[PDB]
Amino acid sequence: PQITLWQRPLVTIKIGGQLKEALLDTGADDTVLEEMSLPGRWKPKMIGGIGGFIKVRQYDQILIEICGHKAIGTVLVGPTPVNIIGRNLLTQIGCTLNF
Amino acid sequence: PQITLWQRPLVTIKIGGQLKEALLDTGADDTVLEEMSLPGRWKPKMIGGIGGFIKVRQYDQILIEICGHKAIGTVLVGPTPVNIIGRNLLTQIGCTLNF
Ligand SMILES: NC(=O)c1ccc(S(=O)(=O)N(Cc2ccc(C(F)(F)F)cc2)[C@H]2CNC[C@@H]2N(Cc2ccc(C(F)(F)F)cc2)S(=O)(=O)c2ccc(C(N)=O)cc2)cc1
Ligand SMILES: [Cl-]
Ligand SMILES: [Cl-]
Repeated sequence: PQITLWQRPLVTIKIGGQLKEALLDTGADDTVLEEMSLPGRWKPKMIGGIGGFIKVRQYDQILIEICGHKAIGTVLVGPTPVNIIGRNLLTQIGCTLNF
Repeated sequence: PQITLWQRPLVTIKIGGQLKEALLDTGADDTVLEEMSLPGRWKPKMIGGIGGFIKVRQYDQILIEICGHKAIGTVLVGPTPVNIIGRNLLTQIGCTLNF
């Protein structure tokens, strides 16, 4: 796809067999999803946002599909304003910025 | 240009006679810069995300040069940890997401 930015770049993802809406956010280093259940063990992670640093749960090697493109990578789970697909998975699906 | 997301998409901008480094951020609705002086009227606003909200000053119809591209729009000013170019100005330089 070519996605313009006149509206928020909201796309459908699939994780855990479920469809969700998520934002493609080139300013996010990481992928951060709203509270959900994921398999396996998690590790602690601190992330810095606009308002401060917060604790999230880090899950590694998770299957996730983004606009139909398959990815397997790290997913953080915590109190985020919206599901965010950040650069760790945008790089996997081959996303670039162009102007 | 075609900008990779292996690293943060950092570029040089010029605003108010100052050269600054800023993040091209598709998850930000509006542009947010670190504390600086700008001309004209402003109004307060709150913006938020992980970690909570911050108060910013909203200036409209500001000129910014981004990679040689001149773009006019709203700039929010406040205690952001990084200078952010948001969608409101990315559209003006014809920036898209591509995968
Ligand atoms: N309403 C607006 O005009 C607006 C709202 C929020 C922001 S933002 O400043 O929160 N922002 C830019 C930003 C902030 C901080 C960083 C830092 F990592 F360097 F600290 C980098 C970039 C947001 C857009 N890109 C990321 C950042 N966050 C996500 C976010 C917030 C609010 C919205 C919403 F839809 F509600 F408006 C969407 C997206 S963040 O701050 O929550 C964040 C999240 C994850 C990570 C990470 N490491 O993966 C980092 C930061 C900008 C404009
Ligand atoms: Cl990853
Ligand atoms: Cl366009």
